[PDB]
Parts: sequence; C-alpha cells; structure tokens
Amino acid sequence: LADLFPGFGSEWINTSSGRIFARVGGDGPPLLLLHGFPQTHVMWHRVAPKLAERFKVIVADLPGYGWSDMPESDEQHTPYTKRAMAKQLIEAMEQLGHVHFALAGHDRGARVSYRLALDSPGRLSKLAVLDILPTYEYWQRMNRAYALKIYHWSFLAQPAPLPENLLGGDPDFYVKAKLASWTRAGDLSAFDPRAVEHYRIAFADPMRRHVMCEDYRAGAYADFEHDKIDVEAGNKIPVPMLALWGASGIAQSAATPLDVWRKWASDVQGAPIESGHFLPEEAPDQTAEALVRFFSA
Amino acid sequence: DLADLFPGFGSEWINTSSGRIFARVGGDGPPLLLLHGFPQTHVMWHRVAPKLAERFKVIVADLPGYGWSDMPESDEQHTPYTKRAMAKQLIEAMEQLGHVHFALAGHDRGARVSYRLALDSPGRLSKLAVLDILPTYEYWQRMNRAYALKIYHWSFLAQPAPLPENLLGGDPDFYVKAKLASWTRAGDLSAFDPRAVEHYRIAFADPMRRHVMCEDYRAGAYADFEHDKIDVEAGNKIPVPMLALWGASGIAQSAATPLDVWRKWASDVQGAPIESGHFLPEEAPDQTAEALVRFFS
Repeated sequence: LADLFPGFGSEWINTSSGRIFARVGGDGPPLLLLHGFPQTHVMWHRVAPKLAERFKVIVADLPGYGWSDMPESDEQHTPYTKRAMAKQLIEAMEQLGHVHFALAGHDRGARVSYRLALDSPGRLSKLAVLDILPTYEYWQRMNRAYALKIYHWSFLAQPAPLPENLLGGDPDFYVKAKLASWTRAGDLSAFDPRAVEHYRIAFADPMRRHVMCEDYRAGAYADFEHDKIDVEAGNKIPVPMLALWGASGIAQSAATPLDVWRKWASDVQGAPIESGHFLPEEAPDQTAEALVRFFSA
Repeated sequence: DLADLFPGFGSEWINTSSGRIFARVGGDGPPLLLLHGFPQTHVMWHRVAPKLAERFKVIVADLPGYGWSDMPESDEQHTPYTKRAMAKQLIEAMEQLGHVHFALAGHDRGARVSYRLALDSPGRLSKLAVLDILPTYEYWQRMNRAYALKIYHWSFLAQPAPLPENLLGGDPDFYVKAKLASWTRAGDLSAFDPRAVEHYRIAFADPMRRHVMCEDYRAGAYADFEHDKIDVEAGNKIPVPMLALWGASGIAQSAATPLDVWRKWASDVQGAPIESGHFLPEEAPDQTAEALVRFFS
C-alpha cells in the first residue's frame, strides 16, 4: 500500500475504545481530518499537504475504519454511533494534547464531526463538514427519490448478516461501485489509483465491512435518534462551521445545504464546490483552498 | 429435485406474445387465477389452491419472468416487468385458456399485477383479492425512514444493474431464505413447506431469474409508480369487488391501515387482517383459504 502522505508521521493513538490510526504532519493549530465511507484517512492525501503548511494536520482513520481498531459492536451499534466515535476521537486528540482543535470531516467523518460539535462544542475551534447534511435530515427527506439515491442508507442498515453476506461475494465490486457512483464523472478517474487500493484493501476485510454496516446501522437508529433530540430541542452547533458540498454530491440532492445547516448551526458558511461527493479527491485544490481560508480565520 | 406440491393439478405452458407462462391448473368451475410474488413462485399457493380447486378452476401461474415462465427481454424502462405489461401478458395467457373474465388473487408482486390489471382492464375480472399489499404508489408516497428500512429492498433492487444483481449473487440462498424468514410471523422458515422453500431457492439460484426480479423492482420504482400516479391523479378507482387481506404482522399494515388505503383505490373493497406475516397462504393457509373461498364463491 502506498504512502500518500510524504513526510507525514504515523501515529497509533490509544483510546479506551481502541487505537486510532492517524497520519500527522505539519505544524500550527491542530486540525483533525476525518474521512467517511467507503474510504480511509488516505482520501485526504491531496489536500492534507496544503493544510499541513498551516496546521498540524491529523488525518485519522475513523474508529473501526482503515487501520483503526474495530471495537466490538452491540445491539445498539454503540461504538459506531457518531456520538461514540466523536468521544473516541476526542480521547485520541487528548492523547496528543489537543483538547481544542479544528475539525474537518467528510461523509461519515462529517457526521462524527457535527455530532462532536453538538455534544462537545468546547473541543472545536472551527468545524468543516464536507458533502453532508445531518443524518436526521437525510432520513427526514427519505422520499422515493432520495430512497433510490441513497438506498445504501437503508440497505447497509439491514440487520446483520444480510448486507455483510451480500457484500462478501465480491467486495471489490461494491467498494468500486460506491466510489465511482458518487463522483461527478461516475467512474474512478478522480481517484489516485493508490488511494483506491487503500480503499479496496480496507473493504476486503469482512470485519471492516461489518463495521461499515454497523456505522450505517447506527446511522439509521441511534445517530438518527441523537440528531432528532437535538433538532427537536433546537440545539444548534455553536462552533463556527463551514459546510462544503459538491454540486453533484449527495447533500445537495436532499435539499439546499446551507438552508439546512443554518437550522443546525448558529454560525455557518457554505460553499458548493463543482464536484461529486468526494470533494477532497475530485476537487482537491478548491477543497484545500476552502478549508485553508476557513480555518485560517 | 423439486416436489410436486399440487397433486392432481395439471401443468400448463401457456403461450403469450411475450413468452410462456407456466401454470398449475386444477379444479373446475369459474376460473380463478392465483399470482405469487417475490421471491416466490406459484408453489406458494400449494396449501390454499386445493381448497380453492374445490369450487374453482384454479390456475396457479408463475409471473412473467418468474418460476418457470419465460423471461421476456427487458429494456431500459423495464417494460415487460412493469405490472401493466405483466397484466397484459397474463390476460393474454388467460385468453389462451378461453378465460376472458376471471377471478384473480395475487400476493405481493402478483397482487401488484392484479390491481394494475383491475385498473387497466377491469372488465377482465369478476372479483379481485390482493394479499398483503398496498398499491405501489402508496408505498413510495409513504416512504419515510421507517418504511425505507422496512422495505429497503424496494430501493436496493431498483438500483441500476448490475449493482443488485452482483450483490444478490454474493449469497443468493441466504438472501432468498432471509427474505422468506424475515417477513414471516415466526421469523424463521418454519411456516414454509421445505419443498416449497426448495422451489423458491432454486428459482432464486438462477442469475437470470434474479435479474428479472430486479427488473420487476426497477419497474416498481419507476413505471409502476408512474402508472399508479396517473390513476390517483385521475381518481381512477378499481370497480371490481375486491378483498384486501393483510398479515397482522405483514408488510402492508406497517405503512397504513390497508382497508382504509384500498378504499381510496377501490369502490367495493372488504378487508380482513390475517394472523400471519407477509406470506398469508403459507403462514395462515386455512384462514387465507377460507377468506378467499368466502369472497370468491
């Protein structure tokens, strides 16, 4: 597997729920980058160098993803709820001495991020979320059109071992299909093939696939419940936040992203980027510029 | 290999302009067509059809593309697997038997054919019974988080080929058994005759058959919904006396109280819950059979 972060260190961060793998590079204020599904921390490899010019950039595999340890799940999918993941990453950052940090997340990692910001806003200086709306909003917008677009939200949340069993016949196909289907071009051309091999290898592990289903199961249940509480309580993220979404990404299919994020966040700015879902790989320069600008003041 | 679950029924290959319809035919009296759904074949009627064959000419047909019926070539609109096309094809099949006015009971996909048949060609039907469905439009209209999770396969199987085909290919025996079990009251396969499960398993083992099923679901997400929408918007009601049966633990009762729903779609509908999951004729054969004989005779 290729090293896509030349000069970045490698950290195995112990937490109470398992080790968090991260690449660490740069200097300056700490910036935690969180990938999503079906990816690993390497999806940041095209923007993290630019960030590392200005920030101490920690590029972490989510709990259960990549090379992070996989906590055993339970009937409530607890370790794969974003609340739990957020607590675990808070612990990881504390192990590095980062109790107040900037956070950019993509996809599942963005869900961890905004849940972190709701649960533990004091930990964040600024938050960027890439190509998501809150989990509650996706579910609340789950009509025919969206159920077809993000069918995987309900498919991967089916009780084990149904998606696991189907995924296991040809894991390569599914990970490549999801990477391709959510890009602007509809193929794998936006990705570095070395990055794709990282994603594919991670997906080849039946336990990693199970974790991904657990993440989606949490996404269908506890994550939704946690968001529902906040949205019904009018809890808003108080951390200044950037919502970036791809013009051809997933978030803009459900709804206009800034309008939605303004319901969740008291201090949100937003920008579309001409890109499919995978902003940092499809549009690394625009993404990296957006993030540097936002986190730089 | 495959048991004959209709002793004393004939076996008829009915030619149509779109391919052969396989049917078991027994009994004498007014013709009654029984249509199975997914992921089953005509043999799902094996426990109720002999009771029906006491008073009716019972024709127990595999849906177009299912079971042993031929698989018409699909197209980009999934035309042959739209319920309107399957209804047309079954009307033609019944015409080959000289049945231009018949009773019709359908379960699951076959019930969708049946009510579409009733809407498109109500003169063809004396009486219609639909088992454990609401109209396709209603499922999509009701689409929300809860229904999305419950009937996730509506969106999963409707994904563009070859995504669901490849996934189903990962563990087809598991999938068909999981569907059967998960939609019963028991939650396992104990309501089924193992010889019937063998029929369903073998049908499901054929990739071409699985492709047809995905075509059926793709139709169900697109054209079938559009056809239904036209009828809702025109206020077109089914004028054929109809019986809506649903499993107290079935799919239909979740989304909305089925009689109340069907009364929007049909002018003369009676309904009854059956103490069963989705597979009324197999989980509750006596209760189902009685209800059908009472209604049809």
